[PDB]
Amino acid sequence: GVVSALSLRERIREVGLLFSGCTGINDKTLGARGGEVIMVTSGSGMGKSTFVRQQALQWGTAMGKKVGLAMLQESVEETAEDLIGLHNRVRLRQSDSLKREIIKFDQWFDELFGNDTFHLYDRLLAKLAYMRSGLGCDVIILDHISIVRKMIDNLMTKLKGFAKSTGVVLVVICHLKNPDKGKAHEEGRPVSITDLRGSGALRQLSDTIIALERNQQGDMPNLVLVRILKCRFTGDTGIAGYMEYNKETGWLEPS
Amino acid sequence: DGVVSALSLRERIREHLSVGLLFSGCTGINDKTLGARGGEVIMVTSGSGMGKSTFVRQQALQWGTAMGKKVGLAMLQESVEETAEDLIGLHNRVRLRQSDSLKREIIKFDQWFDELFGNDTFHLYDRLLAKLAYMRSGLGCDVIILDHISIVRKMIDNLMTKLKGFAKSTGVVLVVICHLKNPDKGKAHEEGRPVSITDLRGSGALRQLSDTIIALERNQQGDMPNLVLVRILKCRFTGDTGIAGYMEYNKETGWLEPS
Amino acid sequence: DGVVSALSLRERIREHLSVGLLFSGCTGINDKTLGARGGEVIMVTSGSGMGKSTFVRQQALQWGTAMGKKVGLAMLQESVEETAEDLIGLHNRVRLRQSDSLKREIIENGKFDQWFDELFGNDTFHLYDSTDRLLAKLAYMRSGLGCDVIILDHISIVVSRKMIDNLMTKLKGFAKSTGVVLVVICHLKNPDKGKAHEEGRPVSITDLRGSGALRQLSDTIIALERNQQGDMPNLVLVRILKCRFTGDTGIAGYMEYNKETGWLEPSSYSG
Amino acid sequence: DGVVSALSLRERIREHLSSSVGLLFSGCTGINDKTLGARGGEVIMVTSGSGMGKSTFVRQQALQWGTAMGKKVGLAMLQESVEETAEDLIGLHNRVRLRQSDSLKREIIENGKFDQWFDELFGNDTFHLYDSETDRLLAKLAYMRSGLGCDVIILDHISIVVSASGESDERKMIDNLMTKLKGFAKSTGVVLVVICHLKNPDKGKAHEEGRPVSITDLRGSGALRQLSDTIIALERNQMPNLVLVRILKCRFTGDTGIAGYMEYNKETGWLEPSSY
Amino acid sequence: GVVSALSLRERIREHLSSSVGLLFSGCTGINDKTLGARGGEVIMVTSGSGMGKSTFVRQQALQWGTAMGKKVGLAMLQESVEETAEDLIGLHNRVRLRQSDSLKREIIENGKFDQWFDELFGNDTFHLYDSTDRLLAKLAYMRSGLGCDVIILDHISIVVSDERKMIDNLMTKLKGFAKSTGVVLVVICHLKNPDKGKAHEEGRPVSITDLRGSGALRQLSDTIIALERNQQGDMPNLVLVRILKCRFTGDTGIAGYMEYNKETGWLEPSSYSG
Amino acid sequence: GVVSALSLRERIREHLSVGLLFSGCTGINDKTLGARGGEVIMVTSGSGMGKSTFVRQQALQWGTAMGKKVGLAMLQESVEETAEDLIGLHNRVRLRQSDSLKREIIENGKFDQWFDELFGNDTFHLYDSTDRLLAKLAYMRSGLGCDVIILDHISIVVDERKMIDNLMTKLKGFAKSTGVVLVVICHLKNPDKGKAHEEGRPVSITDLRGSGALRQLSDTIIALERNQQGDMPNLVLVRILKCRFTGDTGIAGYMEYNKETGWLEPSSYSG
DNA sequence: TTTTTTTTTTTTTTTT
Ligand SMILES: Cc1cn([C@H]2C[C@H](O)[C@@H](COP(=O)(O)OP(=O)(O)OP(=O)(O)O)O2)c(=O)[nH]c1=O
Ligand SMILES: Cc1cn([C@H]2C[C@H](O)[C@@H](COP(=O)(O)OP(=O)(O)OP(=O)(O)O)O2)c(=O)[nH]c1=O
Ligand SMILES: Cc1cn([C@H]2C[C@H](O)[C@@H](COP(=O)(O)OP(=O)(O)OP(=O)(O)O)O2)c(=O)[nH]c1=O
Ligand SMILES: Cc1cn([C@H]2C[C@H](O)[C@@H](COP(=O)(O)OP(=O)(O)OP(=O)(O)O)O2)c(=O)[nH]c1=O
Ligand SMILES: Cc1cn([C@H]2C[C@H](O)[C@@H](COP(=O)(O)OP(=O)(O)OP(=O)(O)O)O2)c(=O)[nH]c1=O
Ligand SMILES: [Mg+2]
Ligand SMILES: [Mg+2]
Ligand SMILES: [Mg+2]
Ligand SMILES: [Mg+2]
Ligand SMILES: [Mg+2]
Repeated sequence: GVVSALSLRERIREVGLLFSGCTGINDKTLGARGGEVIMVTSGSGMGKSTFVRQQALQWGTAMGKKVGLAMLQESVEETAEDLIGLHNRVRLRQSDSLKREIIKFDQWFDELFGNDTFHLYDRLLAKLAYMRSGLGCDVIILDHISIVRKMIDNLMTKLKGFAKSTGVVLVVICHLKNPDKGKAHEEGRPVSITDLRGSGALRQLSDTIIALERNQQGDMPNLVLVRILKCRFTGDTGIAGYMEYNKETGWLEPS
Repeated sequence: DGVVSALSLRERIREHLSVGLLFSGCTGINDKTLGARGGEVIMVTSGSGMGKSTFVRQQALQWGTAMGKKVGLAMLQESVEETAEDLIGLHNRVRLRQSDSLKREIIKFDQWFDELFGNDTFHLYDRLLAKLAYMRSGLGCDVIILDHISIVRKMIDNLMTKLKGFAKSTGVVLVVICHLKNPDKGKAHEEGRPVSITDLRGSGALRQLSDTIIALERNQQGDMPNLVLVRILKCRFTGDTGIAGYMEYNKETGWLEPS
Repeated sequence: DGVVSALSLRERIREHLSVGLLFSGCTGINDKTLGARGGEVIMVTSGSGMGKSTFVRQQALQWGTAMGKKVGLAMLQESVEETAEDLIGLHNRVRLRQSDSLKREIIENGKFDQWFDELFGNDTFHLYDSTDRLLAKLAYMRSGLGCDVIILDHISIVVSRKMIDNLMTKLKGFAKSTGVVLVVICHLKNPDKGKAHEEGRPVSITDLRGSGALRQLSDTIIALERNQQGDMPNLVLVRILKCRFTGDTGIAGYMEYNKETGWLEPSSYSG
Repeated sequence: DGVVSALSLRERIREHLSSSVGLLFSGCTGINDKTLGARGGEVIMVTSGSGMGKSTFVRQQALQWGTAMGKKVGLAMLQESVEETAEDLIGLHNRVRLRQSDSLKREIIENGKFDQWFDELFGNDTFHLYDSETDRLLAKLAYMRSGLGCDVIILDHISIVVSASGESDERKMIDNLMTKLKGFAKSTGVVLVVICHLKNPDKGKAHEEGRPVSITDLRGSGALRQLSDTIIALERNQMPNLVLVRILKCRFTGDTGIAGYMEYNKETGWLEPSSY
Repeated sequence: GVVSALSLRERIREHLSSSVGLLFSGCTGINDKTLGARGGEVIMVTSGSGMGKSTFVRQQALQWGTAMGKKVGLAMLQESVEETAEDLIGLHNRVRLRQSDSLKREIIENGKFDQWFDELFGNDTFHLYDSTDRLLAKLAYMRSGLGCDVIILDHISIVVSDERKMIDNLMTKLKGFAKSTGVVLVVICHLKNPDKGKAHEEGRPVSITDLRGSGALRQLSDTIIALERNQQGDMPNLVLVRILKCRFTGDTGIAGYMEYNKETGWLEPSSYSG
Repeated sequence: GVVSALSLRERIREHLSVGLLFSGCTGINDKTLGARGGEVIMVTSGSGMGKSTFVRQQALQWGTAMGKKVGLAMLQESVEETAEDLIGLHNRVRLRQSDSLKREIIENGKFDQWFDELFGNDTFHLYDSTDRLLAKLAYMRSGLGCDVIILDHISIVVDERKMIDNLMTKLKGFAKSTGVVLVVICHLKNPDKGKAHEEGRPVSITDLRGSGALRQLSDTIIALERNQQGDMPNLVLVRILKCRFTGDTGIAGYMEYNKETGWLEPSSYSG
């Protein structure tokens, strides 16, 4: 609250898992920590699932920790083909000839799935508790929560109690609310902390909020800005940096 | 359990990867979004009179003659006979439902009828989820068109979640048409205003539980209102969005041709 | 089941295809939109006091004498006696209600009953003396009288957003199930910047009160404009805003009022 | 049912066009040449700026319609109480300004001329006043039309009945009040004058400094110009008394525009016709 | 309910012999075309931000309280109670009290503080208010229970803190409080920003449509008085008074000129000729 | 809640038994008479013309030289940055502009001699970066017992009219009946035509951007002008725009800016 | 005992 001037005697004289791409994130929020609930809030088609899938790939090969996915947005094979194409630096699911040309398919399969690292998913709290106890998962990702006031808040309190009981890194993605006046978030508007559907617990029981903004109907729709909106451990919020998508490969890279 | 490890999944991916349907007119659509694919939900949104039903009816003609795929219509906006007379006139290069003399001059009616309806391609429609499940199971329909959803907040959201679950369970191409919202300040969409993704009635889940959004713009009270512009707003597969191309209507014939 | 195969539809199309009602005055209308057709919903718009009821009254007059079709008026805005007197004055070429030296002159000459059965001698016109009750009354007009044209004077006083949406869907379902020609008249909304509509401002398709459902479930929209406090408030403009069946829109023509008589007649005006 | 056929409506029309009609205005000639008076079952609305004479002209009209024409006039004035709007009519009848002079008030207290001026004006039951929820107001107006049998009813300052009522959205309340009031006026067939205000202009001159007022300047909603039969606006510039009349919408006739010029007399309070 | 106009003979006479205009001070030009203030009379007083609203209002409250016997109730919300009380005492003693620490230190020692206090507050003609629905209730308790004649409010924008509906409901409640009670009600409001031109604080003549908050404020007010002064010009203490609206008399325009005295705080009637 | 004039016999006598002087220039105190309990002071200039430097200098003068508890709420930067700014301003150096100067003071042990001379007397308090701010300022006023509270860069806290009007109303209600001097730093609106604020435009009172309620609840308004592009970039001008207490507006004096210690001195420039 | 869309009307400000 109120900080006295006597507690600045030495401070004037004055981590966890790291994020891949846009290096002003782990410079700013000091990476992810155990027991946290990270929210990734952006508009439609802004690259939420792509960013969290890149994070999941960089936390399953360079980190080696057991990663449990909850992709209720698409099937379990397409999200694996996206991982294989991302890892192999080549846009896989959107090129027609290469998908039958490479079938060395076992060579590209086993190089990234030789371990028992990744655990995909086709009640949900019991499934995540099983993924946490019987499998040793350290990163749990949930992509779509809007299908899973009072029932939203009870679900969020139950997820927060599960996270406090376990100590697992948890990344949950939800959507934005429809702007009522002016332009939209998809065309150059910064995301506020108010812009959240469902209820108001998304900015209360979470620990950090990451937003991505790009002008989709513009001259360069592949040049995002990343914004931190909340961070209980640091307080450093605002602009992180800029990334490009690199449409040949699909890796989000800062520049 | 419902857990699936990444190790025991080499078969299910191999049988999965072992473009899809194309769009006719303004060929910078399948140059941009690479045409339609399976299991999708496609939204076609424009203003009143902009040419939504004309575009989807031309697409339904072009997917039932050269493709031969089973097409299931749901034209809740109009009757079941006018939507067939428009297909007959469009296939026969003649503005049929507007010329009174030719409608009685041709009656060669069966000659124009059998050439396009000799197959079991098209299945029309005069609870709705059970009807669409029947049209998908007992008929083999690969394309399902729904002309109007606003006559069918939570009542739209639960309906869209159930439609997306049905599309996920079946793997059917599904096109759904809804309208634009009311603009508050400035010009209207009917006089040359570009469309943002905000312009959707009902709620905001329409842009979140879909896969692509296609919009048309034409200056109706202008000098040449027969020159549409097509805009792609969203594409989860590619990301390529923006102005695709132009189509002229060719008022004598009725075919949208790219020029 | 409600599925229909396209193969088993050869006969129902043949009995279906086996122009419609023309419009009177400003002959660029029926050249452009080709008149009304059975099973439509028509919108007529203008500013306040610009003559929407005046324009639809001439059409109800010309559709009852030259056509012979059953016409059902729904004058929610006024009484039945006043619109009956205005129809009599509009047919007999004489401004009736707006002249008191003649309203007592024709009742003593005995030719009032001559002018009465000259236009009301048939069973053409059916007036309405004022939601679900209105729908039941229009259904009884359609079934129990065989009406071809049903005119609704004013829709804004029916609502005493979702209640406008449900009403418009129900009216479209009624007019499609019975196939009756249905005309609906509404007003415009207050513009925020610039001039008002009454001094010659052209009307866009946004300017519709209540909600935006008035243009998404209607087949054609006709707007009429006239510079009221101008050089002359007689030369009116007619604009087609939307048409599903024909498509061609824009300015149709130019009419004058003929203040001595009151007939909207087309006149020569290029620009 | 209500499906009245056009054939079985003969004698009704014979008893409609034979009878009412008329009830001319005062102060100007061009007003009656365009609007052709006030008729039973209509709505005539008069607007001005702030403090421009939308009450003086109407009380001057209510003096003429209650004395020289015998019609029972009911004044629902809500700006002032019944003690002042009945006192100003006496002075306007006697061609003076009674409230604006403390000499003549004490003089008519002394000599007894107040009783002569009271019983000369109110010798016949022609003026019915009302003192100040929207429910009981229409009930008292229905009591004026049914029990008292009023022929002219003047409702002044409709802005006070939309602002003293607790409503979230004001536009629907104005619309519902206007359609219920027009339903009352059409069912009863009584002449009903309703007085409302104007709103703030966006830029340019102000309405109290000579701005030519248009029809879209009505304050509160757009239901005020859609359900009225006649709209008359008054415009002057503070020649601080030269007031002109503008017909904005005539539904009966078609002649609208500049009707004429009036001059307000600072001594008597009458709206005399001008020459210009 | 409704009444007939022939049962009013016993009250129209009773209103005819009751109502008396309370004369303004500082300028005779205001009282020439307004004839004062009566029972049931809402007077709006406005000028630019810092041009002398509360000073002229405080002078009017001082002259109607200690010289005319009217019981005056103030509801000053800009300042505290002791600050406006000290300013009333210093204004009545023709000095500038709170702007001088030496005089405030001097008058507490020689015992003339009570000499200045009891000469004003001995008759008990003034009442003060110490800081939406409870405010009108306390004003009703001030009117009925205490028996005050002229109620003065200051800085209406606190009570409204959508603003247009709130200020319209508030103006309707204050008009209903003023009418059918017989109480003078003085209301102070501010001015919105001019779009183009110069500022009101630099000498622009103020029009009628500068009253911020709604358009309903000048519709339910009976008499509107505006002040102006050019503090950046050659003569920064020569104010002008403009009567914008007068429902009773109908004469609007320039009233006169007043000169403000920097040493006594009494703005007096000047003799400037435009 | 209503108190009559008879109960104020000893309260007014309690009120008679002091303005905190403005340092840096004596031309301000000639026409402002300091600042009392409940004296809202608005301080503004152009974009980067030294609002934070002048207000931090006045807080440094009021804190360690006059014995007043000073509470800052700098939202432009965090706690340690403005702490380094206070220490480097008191010790007459330019601390955050040379890395050797930050390194020299810690290698010789004189860094602890600068903390204890400033923050050892408990006369300073800082705040770490909308209704949650007022509840903490209330605990700073009541619990800690401070006298001069400063808030900077109001655009962080704040349709940008209703929010700033409610904020200014709540701050005025907090500063009234408390006995606290609350200084608020704001900005100016952008110039549309003419010269800019970085060139020496003569400022008016209606330049407070966001609303018009910032000059209606402020008690003393001070504006600074610095011509960084002209001949003298180190000369500032102080203009009083509004004084409720006295009423004297215009140029107060002249001060010269320094690029050696960070301070700015009282000058005697001639116009 | 709570979050999101649609819509007509009155005011106070905002940019490149
Ligand atoms: C972020 C981004 C995506 N794209 C393209 C490629 C992506 O596969 C496609 C969409 O990105 P996705 O990350 O797949 O979007 P999403 O699944 O998170 O959306 P939602 O959950 O709201 O339905 O758009 C770009 O072209 N440039 C970009 O910067
Ligand atoms: C698309 C288009 C239509 N038209 C004409 C001919 C069409 O039959 C008519 C309307 O076309 P429709 O395709 O029927 O219009 P719509 O379905 O989008 O509108 P709604 O459902 O809201 O009523 O307009 C053109 O002239 N040029 C064009 O580009
Ligand atoms: C169309 C037209 C009408 N008029 C005048 C003469 C008629 O007596 C008068 C009647 O018009 P109305 O038909 O009553 O106008 P309206 O119904 O559109 O307006 P409202 O919303 O108030 O119902 O219009 C002209 O003068 N010139 C014209 O061209
Ligand atoms: C018309 C007119 C009136 N007057 C005087 C006569 C009256 O005393 C006063 C008009 O009083 P009102 O007519 O009662 O005021 P108003 O109705 O115009 O406005 P509102 O009720 O909304 O406040 O002005 C003139 O001096 N010159 C004029 O030209
Ligand atoms: C009347 C007058 C006062 N003054 C001085 C003494 C006044 O107390 C002071 C103006 O303050 P106020 O008299 O209080 O004026 P105000 O009500 O318009 O301001 P606010 O809303 O902010 O409270 O300035 C002048 O300089 N010139 C003048 O003409
Ligand atoms: Mg996604
Ligand atoms: Mg359609
Ligand atoms: Mg009409
Ligand atoms: Mg009046
Ligand atoms: Mg003041």
